[PDB]
Amino acid sequence: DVTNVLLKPVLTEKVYFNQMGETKKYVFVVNPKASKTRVKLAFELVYGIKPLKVNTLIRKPTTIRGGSRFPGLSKLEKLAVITLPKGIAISV
Amino acid sequence: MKRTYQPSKLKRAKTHGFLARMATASGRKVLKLRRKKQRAQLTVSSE
Amino acid sequence: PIKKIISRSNSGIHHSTVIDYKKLLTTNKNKPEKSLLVTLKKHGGRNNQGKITVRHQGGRNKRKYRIIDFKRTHYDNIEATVKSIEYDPNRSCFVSLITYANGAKSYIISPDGIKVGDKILASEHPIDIKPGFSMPLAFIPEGTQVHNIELHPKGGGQIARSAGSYARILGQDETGKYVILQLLSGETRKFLKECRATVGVVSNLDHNLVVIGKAGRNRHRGIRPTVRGSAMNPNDHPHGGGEGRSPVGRDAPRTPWGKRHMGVKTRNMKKASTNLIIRNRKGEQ
Amino acid sequence: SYINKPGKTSAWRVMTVRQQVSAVLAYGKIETTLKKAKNTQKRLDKLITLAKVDNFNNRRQVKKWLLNTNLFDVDQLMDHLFSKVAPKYEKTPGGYSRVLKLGPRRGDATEMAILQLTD
RNA sequence: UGAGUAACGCUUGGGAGUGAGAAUCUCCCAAACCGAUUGACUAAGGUUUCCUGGACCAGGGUCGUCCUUCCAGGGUUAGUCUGGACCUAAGCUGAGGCUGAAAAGCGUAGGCGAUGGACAACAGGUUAAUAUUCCUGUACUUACAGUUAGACUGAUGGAGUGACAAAGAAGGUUUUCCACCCCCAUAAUUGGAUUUGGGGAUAAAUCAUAAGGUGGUACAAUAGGCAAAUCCGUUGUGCAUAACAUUGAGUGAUGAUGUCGAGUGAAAGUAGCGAAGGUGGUAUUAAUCAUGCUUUCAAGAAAAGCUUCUAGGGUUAAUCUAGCUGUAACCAGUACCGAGAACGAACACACGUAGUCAAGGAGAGGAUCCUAAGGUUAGCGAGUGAACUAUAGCCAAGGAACUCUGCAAAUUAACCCCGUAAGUUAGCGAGAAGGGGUGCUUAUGUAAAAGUAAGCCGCAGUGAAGAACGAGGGGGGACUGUUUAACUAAAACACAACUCUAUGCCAAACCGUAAGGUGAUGUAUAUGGGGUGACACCUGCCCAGUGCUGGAAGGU
RNA sequence: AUGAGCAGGUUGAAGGUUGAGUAACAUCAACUGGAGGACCGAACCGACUCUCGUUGAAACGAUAGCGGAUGACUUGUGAUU
Repeated sequence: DVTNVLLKPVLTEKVYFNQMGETKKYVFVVNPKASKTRVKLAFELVYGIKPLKVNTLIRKPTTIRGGSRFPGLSKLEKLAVITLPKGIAISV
Repeated sequence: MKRTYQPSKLKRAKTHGFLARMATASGRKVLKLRRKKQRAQLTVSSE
Repeated sequence: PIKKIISRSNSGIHHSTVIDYKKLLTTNKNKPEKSLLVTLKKHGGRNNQGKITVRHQGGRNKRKYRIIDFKRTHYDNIEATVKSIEYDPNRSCFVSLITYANGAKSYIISPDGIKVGDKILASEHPIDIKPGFSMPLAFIPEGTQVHNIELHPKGGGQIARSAGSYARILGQDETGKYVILQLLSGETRKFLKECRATVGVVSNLDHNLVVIGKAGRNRHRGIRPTVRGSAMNPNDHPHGGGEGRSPVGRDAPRTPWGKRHMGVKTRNMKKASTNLIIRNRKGEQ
Repeated sequence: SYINKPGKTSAWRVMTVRQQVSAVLAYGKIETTLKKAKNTQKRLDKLITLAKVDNFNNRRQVKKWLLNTNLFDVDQLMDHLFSKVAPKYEKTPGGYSRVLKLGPRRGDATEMAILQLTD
C-alpha cells in the first residue's frame, strides 16, 4: 500500500443498480499496478477494515471523440468492486 | 477464396515483436534510418 | 523367406512380396522396452542449417533407434541367454534380446542360425566360434565367417553389419598387425588383429529378393519418388534439356554438378590407408 | 438472366390476391395498386358469387381462398361472412365494389387506390 | 462528353402507431424459405462494431423519421475454467568455447517454445450488455503456522510409471425407440364424430455397490543400474483353481423440505402460480469398460510429474500421515460477430476457410423433398407480357442426317428376382451383356417383417426428391497417383522394377571458405549418381574417332 | 514435431481351426477372419467439356455434371528451406 493506487470511487447506472441491492459491492477506480490481494489489503490499511471479496477488471482503452480531425484514446484504469458482510456499510 | 493476409496478433508478436526484433543489426540500422526519417510509428506497440 | 502378395484390388495388380513375420518372428504386436529406445530423427534430406543436401528422402513413420552395445566390450566374461529375436526397422538386420546373468539386459544384432533360448558368452578370451559371439581377432583360425569388425582399437563394430554380410581371413602381415581380410563387395584390406568382431554371417538373406511393389510403399520407406536427371531444363541439369525425348548426347556425362561420375573412382589415393589396401573389387591394390 | 428475384409469377400473384381479399373481408377497406386491384376485383366478385347459397359445400371450397390476420380468426371471418355479409349483395347484379385511385405512393411515385364495397 | 445512360450488387404483402412529412421507423398476422442451416457452443482474429436515449453532417445501390451511422452515458467480475506462477517436442536463444578479414556463423553448459502430460465447482437465478467470472443452494482443493493422534522419512542420484501407432469386430452399462399408464388442455355445429395433442427432468460432491477389465503372485539372496540399496532387474522355491496387485462403468442413499415443469397468470405473457414428474425391452444406433482385446506392419514422442530404493540424515526428532483451528489462493482473459451484414474480403464483393452439437417421416445413410426449435425478407421499387439475351417446360416424325466432331443435349441408375460371354497374369471381367416385376386392401404372417394367397384401382405404382447410358477394336501408358497459380491436366512427370557406376569410416558425395553437419544419430542385402521405366523374350555389331580407366617399357 | 477428421451401404482375402482324405503329401469341405495404393457413395480435395459471364457478384466464380472418396489419405498449430 503506497497510498497512491486508490484514486476515486465511481458512480454510474449499473453501479447504482448494484448498490440499491444488498450486494454491498462498493466500486472504485485505481491504478492497475496492484494485484487483487494487494488492492484488498490496501483498502484494509486505508480504512482499517478488511474487505470480504474483491473482483477486478480494467476499462479497455477505446477511441475517444469518435470520428473527427483529432481522434484520441480512452485512459486505462482498473475497476475494483468489493463485497462486504451485510451487517456493515462503509462511509465515503 | 482466401487472400494472402491472415491477421493473428500472437504470431505478429513473435514476428515483428521488438524482443524477437533484436535478432540482427540490420534491424537496428533500419529503425535508425526510420528515426532519422522521423517515422512516428516505429513498432507494433505504437500503432 | 518371402511370400507373394495377393493384390485383391480392381486397379491392376501388385508385384510385391512380404516377409513371413509369423514363423521367423514372434510377437508381431510391437511391445518393446523403454530405456534403450530413443527416437531416430529424420533430417528430411537436409543439413543442420536447413539447406538442401540430399535428394528423395522422407515419408517414413516414427522409428526408435535401439541403444546397442556396438563395442561389445562394455561387459565381458559374463554368461547370457538369448531371449528373443525382434525386428529392427531402423537397420537392415533385426535386433535381438539377450539377458546378462548379473541383472542387466542386452540388445545385439544377431546372425543366422540362432533361436530363442540359447546360451551366449561375451568375453575378451578365446570362446565359442559359433556365430553371434564377440571375441577378439587373435584366436580365430583363418577361412571362417565373421562380421561387424572395427578398425580402431575399441572402436565398435560398424563394417559388414548389414543383413547377409561377413568377412574372410587371408593371413596376417609381418608387423604383428595388419591381418589380411577379404572385405565385403569384393574388397580386401588389412585391419588390426586385436579388434572385436561378431563371428558368422548376418541373417535375413531376404533383402536381395525384396520388391517394394508400389510407389507408396517406397515413400513410406523414406525414399520419396524423385525426378530423373534428363527431365529438367538445360539450365538446371546437364542431362536435362532439349524436347522430344532426347537421350544423352555427350561422352561420359556429368552429375547435376560439374562432377563426371562414370568410369572414375571417387577417392583420394595419397592416404597411407590406400597403401594398406589389398584389392579393389577388381584385382590386387 | 441468372439468379434473381422470382418476380411476377402466377403463384405469387394468386397468393397475393388471396391475402388481399382476406384482408378486405377482414377490415373492409384496403389500399393497393390498380395493376393488382383490377384482377382482385374479378377474383373477389367471383368469390362473392360462388358462396351466396351458404351451404356446407360452399364453406368447403371457400376455405381455399382465405388467409389470417392479427385481429380475427379465419373461422370467425367465414362465420360472419356467411351469416350476414355474403348474402348482402344478392339484390343488384354485380358492381359490389369500387376502386378509387388515390395519390401515388411516396416511395417510387407508384399509384395507390382504396377499395370500398356496397350494393 | 458520352447520359439522365447499364445496373440498381442471390427474396413479400397488410393493418395500426410514431413522426409535419412513410413500401423504407416501430408492434403484430400470414406466405415461401435455411433448417448436417437463415441453429447453437465455438479456437483464433477486427476490437467497442456491444447496450440505452437524442439526431441523421458525411457512408448506406431511390430514400432512410433509420442503420451495427454520429453525439452523451453505460458495458466485460474467476482458489476451482482458458493461457502464467509445474514442465517441455519440433524448433529457437545461448555463459563460455570453436570457426571465421572484421562482420558473422557454429554450438556447450544453460534458458525459452502447446496443437500436450499432471492438474482443485456444478446447477439454478436476474439484467440494457456478460456472467465454469455477480447471488443462493450444494462441494471440493492446495501450502501456511500451532495443535494433539501415528510413525524414521527418505534424494539431489537410480529405477518403475507417465509413455502414447493404425485398423477391425463384439460385449456390459445406462440410452434411443415403441406400446401401456399417469397428468395436463380438451366434445368441436360445414357432411360423419362415439376428442386429439403434449408432458412425464433433476446434477456437482460424499458414502457403499462397483457389471466388468488388465497383468504373475508370495518367499531367499546375487558379480548390473559413479556411491549404496529392501527399489528395478537375474536365478532359484510355493500356487497357477486365481489367489494376488489393480481400475472400472453404472447402480442405491443422500443430494432432493429443493429447483424445475408445459402451461396458468395483475400495466409484463411478467411477479406470482404450476399436475404428473414411471413402468419391460431392444434383432437400430454414441460413450463410459476402452492406453480393453485381437489383427496388419510402416514397429508407433520427451520433459514435468506420482510411487519410489539407498544416499542423505533424524532423535528428546529430521521428515511425514490423520483430525481440528486460523490464514489465503496472486497473472492476462471473458461483450457480440463469431465457415461470418464484424476473418480474408480493395466493399452492406451472391465466395470460402479450426473443432463440437447435428431432428423427424419416407431411405441404410448425415444421399434428396418437406417442415421441428431458432431465424428470415438478403437497404431501388411499380408495371405491362414487343423484338432479342439467360435459364427452363413442351415438343410429334425422320433420330446424329449437324459438324472434324454424340462438343452440347434425352431412357437408363432405387428395390428385390433371375442371369451374365470371351480373355485372363484366375485379380477381375460383372452391377457385364440381357431381362421380370415393385400400389393398396383382406388373410396369413416371423423376433419386427420380408414373403405368399384372395380381391381392387389407374394409362401406367425410386406415384413428386435423389440416384449409371453399353458392347465390340486400336495407339500409348500397366494400374492407384503429381501436375503448369487463373489459357491448356496428360501417352508429360512419377512409378515398382531392370540396369551401370561410385562409395570400407575422419566412407563417397554433398552445404560454406570454415569449424561442423547432412550423408547418418547409415555401414555395401546401405546410399548416391547415369540410363529405361506393368509382364514376358531379348537389347545384335564396331571402342573407327572421341570419352573413362589401367598400365608399363619408352620420345615430349 | 504435435494433431483433427475422412457418414452410410458394403464386398468378404490370406492366415489360421477342424474334418474327410493321402504313407506323407496333395486335394476338397465347414468355420473365425476384415485385409484390399477394393466398390457405390457422402462432408471433403481439386476442377475435365460446354454454358452465364469476362468495366462479371469474380485481379477466376457458379451451374449440368465431374476423378478421388482407407490411402502415393485432406488438413491444422509452430518452425525450417
